[PDB]
Amino acid sequence: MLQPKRTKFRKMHKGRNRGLAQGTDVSFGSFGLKAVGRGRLTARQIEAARRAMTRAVKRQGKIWIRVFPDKPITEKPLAVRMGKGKGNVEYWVALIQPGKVLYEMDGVPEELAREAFKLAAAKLPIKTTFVTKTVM
Amino acid sequence: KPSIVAKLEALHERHEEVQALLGDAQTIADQERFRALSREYAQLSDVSRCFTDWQQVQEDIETAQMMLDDP
Amino acid sequence: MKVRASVKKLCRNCKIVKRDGVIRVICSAEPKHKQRQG
Amino acid sequence: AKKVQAYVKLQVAAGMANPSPPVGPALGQQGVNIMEFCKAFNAKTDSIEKGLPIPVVITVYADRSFTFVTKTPPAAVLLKKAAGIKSGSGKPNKDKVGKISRAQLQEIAQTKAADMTGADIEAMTRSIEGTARSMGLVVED
Amino acid sequence: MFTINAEVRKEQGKGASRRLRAANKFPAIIYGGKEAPLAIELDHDKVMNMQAKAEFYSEVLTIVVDGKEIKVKAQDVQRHPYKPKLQHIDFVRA
Amino acid sequence: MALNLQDKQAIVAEVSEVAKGALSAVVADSRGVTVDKMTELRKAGREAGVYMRVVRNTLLRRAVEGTPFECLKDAFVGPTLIAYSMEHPGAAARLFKEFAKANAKFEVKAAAFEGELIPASQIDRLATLPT
RNA sequence: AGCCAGGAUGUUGGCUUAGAAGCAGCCAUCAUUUAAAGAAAGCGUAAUAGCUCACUGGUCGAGUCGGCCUGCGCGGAAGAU
Ligand SMILES: [Mg+2]
Ligand SMILES: [Mg+2]
Ligand SMILES: [Mg+2]
Ligand SMILES: [Mg+2]
Ligand SMILES: [Mg+2]
Ligand SMILES: [Mg+2]
Ligand SMILES: [Mg+2]
Ligand SMILES: [Mg+2]
Ligand SMILES: [Mg+2]
Ligand SMILES: [Mg+2]
Ligand SMILES: [Mg+2]
Ligand SMILES: [Mg+2]
Ligand SMILES: [Zn+2]
Repeated sequence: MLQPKRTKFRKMHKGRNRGLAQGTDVSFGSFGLKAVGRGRLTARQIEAARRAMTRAVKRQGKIWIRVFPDKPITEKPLAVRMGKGKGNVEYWVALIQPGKVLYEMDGVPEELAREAFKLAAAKLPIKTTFVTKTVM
Repeated sequence: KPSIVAKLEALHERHEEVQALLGDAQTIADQERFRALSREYAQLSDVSRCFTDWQQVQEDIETAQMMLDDP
Repeated sequence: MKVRASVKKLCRNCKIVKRDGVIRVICSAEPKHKQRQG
Repeated sequence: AKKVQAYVKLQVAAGMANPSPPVGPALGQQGVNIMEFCKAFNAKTDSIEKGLPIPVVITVYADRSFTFVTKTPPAAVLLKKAAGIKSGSGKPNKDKVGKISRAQLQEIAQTKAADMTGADIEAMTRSIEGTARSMGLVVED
Repeated sequence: MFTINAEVRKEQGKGASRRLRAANKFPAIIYGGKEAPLAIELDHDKVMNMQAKAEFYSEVLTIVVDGKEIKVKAQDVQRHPYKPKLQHIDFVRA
Repeated sequence: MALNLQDKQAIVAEVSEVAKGALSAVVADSRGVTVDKMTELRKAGREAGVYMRVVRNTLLRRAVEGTPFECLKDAFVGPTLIAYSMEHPGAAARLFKEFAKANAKFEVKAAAFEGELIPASQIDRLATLPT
């Protein structure tokens, strides 16, 4: 599971997730999954979708993961009242906006990568599409 | 493939020996024996044949021992 | 008959039919493949 | 031409009649006789070679009698006694098993070309050599 | 060769350009050379079919605006975040 | 049948043999067998070779294209599945009648040896041939 | 789309082993005849065998097969007087 090796601070505010995305292109491989919805992607969903698409192409070709879960999420333990500080860090997410390319491939036929990206997209909570490389 | 030719030569007898024994309908009355033949493969046939070959060759070797005055 | 929220053709002989406001699949080869959306 | 009724084109290396478990169970449970291969098989085998697998027809009728006809050895087993290699393919692109002279095959093509189709002998050469190339054999100029 | 028909924009800005794209058009501009830049509008669906080819970006292509021919090249392209649509095209006149 | 280029390149391969041929007979072998059809096609190689263009293009505008050149009386070839077999060596060679001998060799549909008409003949068994 | 016909040739393959012979999984996929036929897409077998499909002929003879952008509807949808 992807996770920062070392961090400056242990916890982060909640924040918001407004706006569109930077990184809306296929700049490494030939095909990719572009996100159409907005939300969070955890480290267990990124890892589960990478296993599904690696196992679909029989490890022929290259795969680029193009997002990283760098934001910590905390939860209070069970049956405690409010307050008394902040919770404990439980997992890490990546914030997703309409337009991000999440994965890449190169070195497979265009027809086989659509099937591989279809099995991958069934593991994520965000609606995605299939995109190709452009000249400009 | 250093000694795969011996494996193929062993293949080239049970490749048609097995037919009259798979459907002979004497070893199928009990449930276990049919799948025993299917999975445990072809042990009895080729092992008995190779035993007969060993017996023939050992019979050959035993002879030609009572002779003198020659190297 | 399998009653699942997503019904798909599983073999070459499966057919989609809408009968009385219900989507359902029928095929002539494997009766295991008949299925309706419920 | 007559349709296949109960018969197949295959048997063990024809080297001897050997009406034994190597040959009989192919059709013994189908009727007729098994030990009939004792004299019926070396009649045509005594002069060809001792160890060549050649298919024969086993056309059998309800009269508990069967007619059999011999033929040329198949393509793969042919490239064993004169090709100088007793192995086969399994990774043609990974490696070459060895060298083979092309002039060898068309010298023995008309051995197999008697029933083999083709416009002429040279046409058969590419067919017989192509599956030879699949074995990893290097076609020597 | 590729030939594009365009019209000169009558108003500009955030609101004016959002109205063009709701009517199936989009803005572009021709700059470079010696003259002043020229802001135009041009049909979306037609120029979408043209630019799917790979020689749209490596060829001199004419734009017929006000009835007169000018030879230009495609310098930049600005496309929708996730939909298959265009938003703006930069032309450099040749 | 492929696209228009093949509608034009297969027909032009026909004109090679019909230009310098002889009396030809037509056979309608719709229901044969390829292993049996192999012998009929492999019989061609035995006499002189595969020099006969034995293609089948019996569509309305797939074989009639060459009719105005030669075999004008073959313009009535509109009926269904047929075959084309011609003769280079000798006028009215055995191929006009060897199919009649081959008719009994499981050739039930044989078009009744009507053939093409160079001297304006009819349906007859012209068995005469100088040997 | 129907309705008829063909739908072939040495690969019982060597490759994994008795079996993978088109059809469980391991390399390859040439060549021949042909209007056409894939060293097999499916069913079905223990290997079999067979039945289809691609491709090509024949009658009919007028359109036909899929994606993309969108508006409104369908299923998914079970609680207690
Ligand atoms: Mg803020
Ligand atoms: Mg806000
Ligand atoms: Mg933002
Ligand atoms: Mg941001
Ligand atoms: Mg992010
Ligand atoms: Mg009802
Ligand atoms: Mg402004
Ligand atoms: Mg302003
Ligand atoms: Mg505003
Ligand atoms: Mg609804
Ligand atoms: Mg709904
Ligand atoms: Mg109530
Ligand atoms: Zn079905």
